[PDB]
Amino acid sequence: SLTDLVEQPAKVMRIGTMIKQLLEEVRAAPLDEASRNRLRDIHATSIRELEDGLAPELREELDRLTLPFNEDAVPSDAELRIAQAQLVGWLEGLFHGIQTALFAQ
Amino acid sequence: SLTDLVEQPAKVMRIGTMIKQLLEEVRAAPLDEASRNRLRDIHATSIRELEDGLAPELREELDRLTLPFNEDAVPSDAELRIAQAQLVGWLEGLFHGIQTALFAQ
Amino acid sequence: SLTDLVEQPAKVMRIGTMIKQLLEEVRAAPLDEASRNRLRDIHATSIRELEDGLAPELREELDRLTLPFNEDAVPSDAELRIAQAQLVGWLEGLFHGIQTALFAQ
Amino acid sequence: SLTDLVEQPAKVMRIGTMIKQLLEEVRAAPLDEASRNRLRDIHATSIRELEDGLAPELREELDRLTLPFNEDAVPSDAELRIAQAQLVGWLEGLFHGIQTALFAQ
Amino acid sequence: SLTDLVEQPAKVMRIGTMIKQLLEEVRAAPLDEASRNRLRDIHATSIRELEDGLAPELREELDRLTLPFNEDAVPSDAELRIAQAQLVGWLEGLFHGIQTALFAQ
Amino acid sequence: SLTDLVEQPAKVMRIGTMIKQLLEEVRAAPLDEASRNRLRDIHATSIRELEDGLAPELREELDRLTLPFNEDAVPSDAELRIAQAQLVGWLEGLFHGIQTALFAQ
Amino acid sequence: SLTDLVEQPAKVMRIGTMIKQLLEEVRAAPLDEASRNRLRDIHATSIRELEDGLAPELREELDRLTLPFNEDAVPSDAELRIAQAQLVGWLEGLFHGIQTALFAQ
Amino acid sequence: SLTDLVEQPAKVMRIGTMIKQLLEEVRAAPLDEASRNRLRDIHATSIRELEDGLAPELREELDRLTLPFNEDAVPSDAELRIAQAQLVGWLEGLFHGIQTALFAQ
Amino acid sequence: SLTDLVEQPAKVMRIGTMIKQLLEEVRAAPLDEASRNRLRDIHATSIRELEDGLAPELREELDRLTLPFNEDAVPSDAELRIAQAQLVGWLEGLFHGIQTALFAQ
Amino acid sequence: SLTDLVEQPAKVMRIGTMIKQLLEEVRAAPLDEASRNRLRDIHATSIRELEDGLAPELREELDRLTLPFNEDAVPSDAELRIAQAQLVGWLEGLFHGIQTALFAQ
Amino acid sequence: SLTDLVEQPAKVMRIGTMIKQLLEEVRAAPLDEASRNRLRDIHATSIRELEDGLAPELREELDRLTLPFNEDAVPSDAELRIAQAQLVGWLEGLFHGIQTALFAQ
Amino acid sequence: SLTDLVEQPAKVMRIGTMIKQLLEEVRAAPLDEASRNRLRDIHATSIRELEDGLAPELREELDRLTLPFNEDAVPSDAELRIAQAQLVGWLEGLFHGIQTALFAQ
Repeated sequence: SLTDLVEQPAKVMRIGTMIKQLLEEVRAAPLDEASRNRLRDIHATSIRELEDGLAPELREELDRLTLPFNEDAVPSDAELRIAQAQLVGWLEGLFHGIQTALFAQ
Repeated sequence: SLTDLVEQPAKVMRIGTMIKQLLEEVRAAPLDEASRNRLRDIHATSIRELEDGLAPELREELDRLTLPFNEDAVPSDAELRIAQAQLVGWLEGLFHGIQTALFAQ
Repeated sequence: SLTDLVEQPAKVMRIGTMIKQLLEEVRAAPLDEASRNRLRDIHATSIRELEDGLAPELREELDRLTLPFNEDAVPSDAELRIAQAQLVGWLEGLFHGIQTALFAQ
Repeated sequence: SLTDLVEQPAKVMRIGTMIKQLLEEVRAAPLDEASRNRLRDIHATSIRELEDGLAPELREELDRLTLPFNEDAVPSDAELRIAQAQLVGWLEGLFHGIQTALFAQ
Repeated sequence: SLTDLVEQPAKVMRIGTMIKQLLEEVRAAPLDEASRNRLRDIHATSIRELEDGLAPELREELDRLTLPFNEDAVPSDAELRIAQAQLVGWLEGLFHGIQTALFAQ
Repeated sequence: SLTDLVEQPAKVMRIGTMIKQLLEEVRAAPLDEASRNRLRDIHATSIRELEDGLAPELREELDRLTLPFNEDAVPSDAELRIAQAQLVGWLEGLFHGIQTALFAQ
Repeated sequence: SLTDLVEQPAKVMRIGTMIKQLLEEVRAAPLDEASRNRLRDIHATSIRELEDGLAPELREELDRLTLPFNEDAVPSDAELRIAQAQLVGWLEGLFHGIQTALFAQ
Repeated sequence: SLTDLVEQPAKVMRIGTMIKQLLEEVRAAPLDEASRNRLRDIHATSIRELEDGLAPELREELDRLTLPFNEDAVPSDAELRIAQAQLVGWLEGLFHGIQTALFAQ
Repeated sequence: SLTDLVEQPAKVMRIGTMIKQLLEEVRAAPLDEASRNRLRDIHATSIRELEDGLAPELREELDRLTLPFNEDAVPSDAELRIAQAQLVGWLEGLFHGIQTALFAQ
Repeated sequence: SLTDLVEQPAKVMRIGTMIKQLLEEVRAAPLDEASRNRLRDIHATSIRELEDGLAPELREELDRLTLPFNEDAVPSDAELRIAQAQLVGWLEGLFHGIQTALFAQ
Repeated sequence: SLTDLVEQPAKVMRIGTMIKQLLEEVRAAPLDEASRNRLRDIHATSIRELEDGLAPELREELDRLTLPFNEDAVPSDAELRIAQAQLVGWLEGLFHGIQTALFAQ
Repeated sequence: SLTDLVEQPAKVMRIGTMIKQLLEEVRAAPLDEASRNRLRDIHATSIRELEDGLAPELREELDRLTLPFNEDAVPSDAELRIAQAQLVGWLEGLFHGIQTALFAQ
């Protein structure tokens, strides 16, 4: 069912909270080259961790939605904001959807 | 009936939340070329995912309402805002309408 | 009666929500040529969809009230604001009127 | 009686809401030539629609109060604001008066 | 008595609401020549309509209080504000006085 | 007694409301020559109407307190503000005093 | 006793309210020569009216406290503010004192 | 006792209210020479009136605390503020102290 | 005990209120030479009055804490603020301490 | 289970509070070279302490997510903000996840 | 026990309140040479008074924490702020700690 | 257990309150050389006092976390802010952790 989609919810929740805090921090003040490089590395590793904790259906959905960054160029602040906002929105919708079914029962 | 139109509501809800978060992010600060290119790709893939989760009637309605972006040019920030606002409004109306019938019962 | 005028309320409600969100987006920030062209296309298609969901009496009333845009020129932001405000006001009044009768019963 | 004056209240209410929304939109931001031309056309058609929905007594009262625009010149923003404010005030008073009698019963 | 002074209260109430809305509109933003000419015409016709709905005692009182505008000159914004404020205040006092007696009973 | 001093309270109340609204209007924005001339004429006529509605004791008191304007010169905005403030204060005190006795009973 | 000091309270209350309104008006905006001349005349006449309504003890107290203006010079705004503030404070204290005794009973 | 110290409380209360109102007026806006001269005269007469209404113990205490102004020079605004603040504070403390004993009983 | 330390509380309370009001007045606006001279004289006399109303233990404590001003120089505004703040704080603590014991009983 | 993952919760909670306070301090005002060097040393030692208090599964997860700083260069303020925000978000998610299970029981 | 540490609480409380008021006054506005000299003298005498009212354990603790000022130089405003803040914090913690034990009983 | 870690809680609480007050004071306004030297001395002595009041486990943990300042250079304001923020956060976490266990019982 809908609840069976999320394999382990705690890992997904903590990765989502980490990504949301990073997005808030980036929106707070502008970054520089090294900060954005670290941010891209975090984005890649966090997406991998999130995929490890999801069902294959949602793994494929998230793979279709998200596009990995180009490793040869340093992303700008706006690109990182777009990627993090997309991922935060997707997770916020996922948890809202599963909790809708949970509250329905 | 009205509720039978939405095939799987959870996917639609999470795609809508993702699109709303992206719209808020874009309204927050201006973007650049690569950010808008990523935004156009997200818009196309998200519309496809949304259509995969709707009835053929609503699929055709949304196809009539929404126009795909031109792949040969980078859309400006205003065009992306218009498209995302149109889609967010359409989904907000769709869920309001279906929940009106649900509350009616 | 008054309730029988609205053939299918869900479609009208969601088109109204889409148009209202687009009006808010246009009021938020100024647009450019392509954004206004897309906005005019959305306006035409949305009026057609709204007419498809109304009784012939209200179809004729809305036809008398609304004037289609000139396809040979790009409307300014103010003209689009005027048209969207007129349509949003008309729909807001329509639903208020029908719900007055519904609450009366 | 007072209630028998308003032939069909729903049409009057929705035309009033449309006119009020247009007035708010015009007060929000300044208009240009084409916007004001569209606004004058809306004003004429809306007054005709409103008169079609009123008793002959109120039709004559509204005819005495309102003066049609000159078709040979483009009205300024202030003239349109004055006309719309006058019509909105007249309708607000009309509904307040009829609802006073309704609440009296 | 005091209540018998107001012949038909609904017409007086709606004319008062129209005049109050026009006063608020004029205080909102400055006007130009044509707007003030329309405003003078509205003022004259509205005073006539108000007098048609009052007792001869109040007709004479209002005639003593109010002075018709000069038809040969365009009144300034301040003169129109003074006239509309005087009339709005007089009507606000009239209704307050009659409702004092009504609440007394 | 104190209540018998006010011959007809409704006329006094409505003249007081008119004068208070005019004072608020004058405080809102500055006036010009014609506006102040109209204001002086209103002041004279309003004082006469107020005196017609008061007992001879209060007529003489108000005559001692108030000084008629010079008909040969246009009063400045400050003089009109002073006169209107004096009259508004006197009426506010009069009604407070009579209502004190009324509440005492 | 304390209550027997105030001969007629209504006249004192209304003169106090008039003086307080005049003080508020003067504090609102600066005055000119004629306004201050009218203000001095009002001050003299109002003090005489207030004295006519007080016991001889309080008449003498108020005479000691208040100093009449020089009739040969136009008082400045600050002098009039000082005089009006002194009189308003004295009356505010007088009524507070008498109402203390009234509430004591 | 403590209550027997205040011979007549009403006079002290009204003189204190007058002095407080004058202090607020002086803090509101700056004064000129004649205003400060009037203020010094008020200060002297008010201190005498206050002393006439106090016990000999409090008379001597207030005499020790307060120093009369020099009659040969016009005090500055700051000196008058200091004197009025000192007297207002002393009276505020006096009444607080006596009402402490009154509430104790 | 703690309560027996304060010989007469009313005098201490009113001197404290006077000093607090003077401190607030000095913080409000800057002073000049004569104002500060008067302030120093008030400070000396107020300290003497406060000492006359305290037990010998608290007299010696306050003597150790407070240092009299130099009579040969005019203190600056900051020095007077420091001295008044020290005295206000000491009195605020004294009354808090005694009321702690009073509430304990 | 989920609760058994956190070996000792008190140490993790206090290290998280320390890191959060440091992040708030860094966001408050900009730092200099020595402050950032101290901050990097604190970051390394705090990560080691946090790892000492976590299960091997969470140790490996946090190792994958976090990247140690380069010891040969002084990180900029933005890099330190990014690292601290990532760690604060991860801990906030971890505790939210474990408390979800605790509240579930 | 913890309560036996504070020999006499009233003296400590009033010295703490005096020091807190002085700190607030110093933070309010900048000081000059003589004000800071007086402030240093107050600081020394107040520390001695506080030590006279504490147990030998807390006397030694406070002696270790606080460092007396150099008598040969005038401390700056920042040094005095640091010293007063340290002492206020120490006293605030002391009373919080003792009241924790008191509330525990 | 967790509560047995804190040897004497009152001393730790008061040292923490002192350090927090000093941190707030430093954040309030910038310091100079002597203030920062005094601040470094306070920091060293306060850390020693805190260590004297903790268990050997927490002593070693705090020793690992905190690095003593260099005695040969005057720390900048930012370094002192970082150190004080780290210590305040560590203590806030420590007390939160111990009170979690206390509330658990």
